Amino acid sequence: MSEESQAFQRQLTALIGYDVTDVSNVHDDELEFTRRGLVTPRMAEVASRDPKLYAMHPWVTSKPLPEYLWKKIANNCIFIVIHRSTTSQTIKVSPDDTPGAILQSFFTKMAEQDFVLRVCGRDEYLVGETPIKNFQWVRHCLKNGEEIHVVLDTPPDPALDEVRKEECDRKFRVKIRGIDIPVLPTDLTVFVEANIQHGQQVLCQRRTSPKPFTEEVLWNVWLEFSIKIKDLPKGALLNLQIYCLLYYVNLLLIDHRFLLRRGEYVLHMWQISGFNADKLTSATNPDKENSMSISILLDNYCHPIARAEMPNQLRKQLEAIIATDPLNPLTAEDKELLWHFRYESLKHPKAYPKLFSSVKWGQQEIVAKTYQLLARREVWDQSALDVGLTMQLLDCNFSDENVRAIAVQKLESLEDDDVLHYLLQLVQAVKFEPYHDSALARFLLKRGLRNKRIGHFLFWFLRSEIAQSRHYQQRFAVILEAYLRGCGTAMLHDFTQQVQVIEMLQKVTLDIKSLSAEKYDVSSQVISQLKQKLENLQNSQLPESFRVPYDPGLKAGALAIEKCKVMASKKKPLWLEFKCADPTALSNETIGIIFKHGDDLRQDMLILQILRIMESIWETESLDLCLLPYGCISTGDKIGMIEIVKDATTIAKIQQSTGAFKDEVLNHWLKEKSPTEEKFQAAVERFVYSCAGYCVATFVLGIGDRHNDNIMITETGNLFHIDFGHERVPFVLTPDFLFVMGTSGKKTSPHFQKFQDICVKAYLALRHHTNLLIILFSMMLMTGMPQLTSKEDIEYIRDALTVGKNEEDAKKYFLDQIEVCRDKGWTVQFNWFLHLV
Ligand SMILES: CN(C(=O)c1cc2c(s1)-c1ccccc1OC2)c1ccccc1Cl
Repeated sequence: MSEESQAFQRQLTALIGYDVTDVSNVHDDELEFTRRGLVTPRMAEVASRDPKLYAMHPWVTSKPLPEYLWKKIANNCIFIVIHRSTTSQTIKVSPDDTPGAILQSFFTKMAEQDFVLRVCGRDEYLVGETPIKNFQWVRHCLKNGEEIHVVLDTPPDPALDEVRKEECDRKFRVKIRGIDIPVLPTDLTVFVEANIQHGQQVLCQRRTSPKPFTEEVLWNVWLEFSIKIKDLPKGALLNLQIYCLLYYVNLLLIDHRFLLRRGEYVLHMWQISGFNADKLTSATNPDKENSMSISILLDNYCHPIARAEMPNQLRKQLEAIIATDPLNPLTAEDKELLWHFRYESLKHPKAYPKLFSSVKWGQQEIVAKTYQLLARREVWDQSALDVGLTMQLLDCNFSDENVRAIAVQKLESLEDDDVLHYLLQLVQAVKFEPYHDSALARFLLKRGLRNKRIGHFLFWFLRSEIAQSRHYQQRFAVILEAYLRGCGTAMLHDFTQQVQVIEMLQKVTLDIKSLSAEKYDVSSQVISQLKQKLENLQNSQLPESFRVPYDPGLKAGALAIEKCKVMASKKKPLWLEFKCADPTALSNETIGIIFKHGDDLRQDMLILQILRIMESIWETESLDLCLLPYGCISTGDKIGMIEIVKDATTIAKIQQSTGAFKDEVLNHWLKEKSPTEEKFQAAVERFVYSCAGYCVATFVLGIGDRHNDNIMITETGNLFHIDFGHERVPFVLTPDFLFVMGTSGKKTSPHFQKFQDICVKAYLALRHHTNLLIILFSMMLMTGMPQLTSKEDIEYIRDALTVGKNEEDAKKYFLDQIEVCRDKGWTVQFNWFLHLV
């Protein structure tokens, strides 16, 4: 291995945030096996991709243009302004015209074809055989009444993407020798609980006798289970837990080579913090100095893995079972029906999760029958892709490789635009995989390597978890390395630049962070001190430019140091502004970015992403709620970036121009921020729509009860919530908001009626996607929050979506929710100030 390759691994290590060649916290080679296993998948995808399309990464969709967007196009013509260079002309185009076609109706229309259209000031390209109405940037401009400005330039050199060349029928038993902890900080008793699990299902449980809890407790006792070795399903975990529940650790009973685990193990455990994905991890606690450890012995030898049509009425019970929601509990009777009528079940794709949860994973013969069932998968293969259904099969309830692989099989047909909508959830679902190398992990690798925008985001989503998840950083580091090794030198160089910038901002944040206090900073001393620290960086080691992490198409240049500062909040985040490093930009507007240290931004990324998914759902129903999910990216441990939405203030700040509350303050602000009455009327309309979206969206997620200071509005009428990092009211619809809609005091009016109608329409559009939302919500709680109870926490969403009711009871239910808010007025808002004292 050339000394060159070592310098390179060192580079990857710094991009990753973890050293994948570190073998301090392993007890086998699953991780190395996986690094070698992912070489093939990576190389195959690198060799399959088109160098040109990969270089320009056009962002496209197959979805039809929504009704509400055709409205802005009734002349069947679209005007593209080509600016190359210092000259320019506006060209009318047809929604079906291809970029190369409008280049034909150009070149000849004026009068060398080695050119391409690029969005001004962005690294965004309009290329490939696709109708222009099918480009996201084109739709983004229409939704915002913006003009489409493009520049004619030379295609990027694919050379810049060069990839560096690479080079027994016995019963199961386990002996628990003992446990050891360095320091015990009332003497309690302690015992060990051993479980055999599969898909969060205890097939067998054994306990040791209780013993005095001392720094070292020994048993030397065999725990014999009823399950036979031959019966162990692949992917089963031996879950070991210490009760006084204090600590846990897991060990895959069958390894990545299909071999039964054997030998001595000394496992360092995870301590419970006073149900979640972290509990299923096969990784051990990296902290060997201060953790509990448990020693065991496994002696097990083997090398395993070597015309009844339904009566009319049972069929009704079956269909009833199938229609229930993902959270409905399956009775023993239900499972027996699903299983007995296996072949009937296999004809309803929606039954797949319920049915596979009816399998006795602890019986070799049954698992075998299950694979037989899966063999004739015709119905499933021809079913229309149902994301909600595919995801149910990737959660904690399914440990079977084959069952999860057919889920992944359906994802294979998603277009890039959809992978982007679900990427973050798919990356989180890698946590439910029992092995490091898996079909889902390979799918993320492959889609990332096929596309620059997916790879860019895939990078940050993996780095965010690697930096702050001890339970999964090892598996995610291997996935990230595999991707880094095939994205190409150009991307590699881009990531390096982003990492240096954020690494420098930590240092600045941290040095600044020492001079400070809680609730009020001031310190004209520290701000003068900030500008100096930035000035020092500005010359270098801070790169000329870098891609904005949450808006990769944007290149930030030099800092506009005079506009930078430290924000006045509990945490002392930086408010940075940069010049755009693209001269072709269509403006002089700086790029604002809030960089913050001290908080885990992953809950906010997660929330924002679900908001983006709710928007896409509404799009499929021809609705636009005008939500505003601003960029947010967790970039490292307790640190990350946030987009500064331009021309925006806090709804509280507006009121503060304390504690009393006036209804017209908001309308006055908006009327005053409007250049014309026309713009003011548009702002009023836009507020109504955005207000409705946040009311529906926020209620469903059960994050509707917010303080005025966590809600903002743009001068253009766009309302939007912020800071999602973790009497009552379902959501916020205060008197001032009502006033803008022309109502007050249990009144009504055309905009207000328009509000209720949109809300209702928005609400029921989400109910047609009830299962998708439920599975995203529960996956979110398991993989993003603390130890959340499945039974009660996850059930909230079921009640909110009012599962079990028809449309009429639904409309009524939401309308009442709007009424509760009305009755409450300013009550709730006003009450928070006192909680502080
Ligand atoms: C958590 N947190 C946020 O989530 C923000 C989200 C946005 C912010 S702060 C913001 C501020 C000013 C102008 C535009 C903005 O866009 C959206 C936050 C709150 C207060 C101070 C700093 C931050 Cl990063």
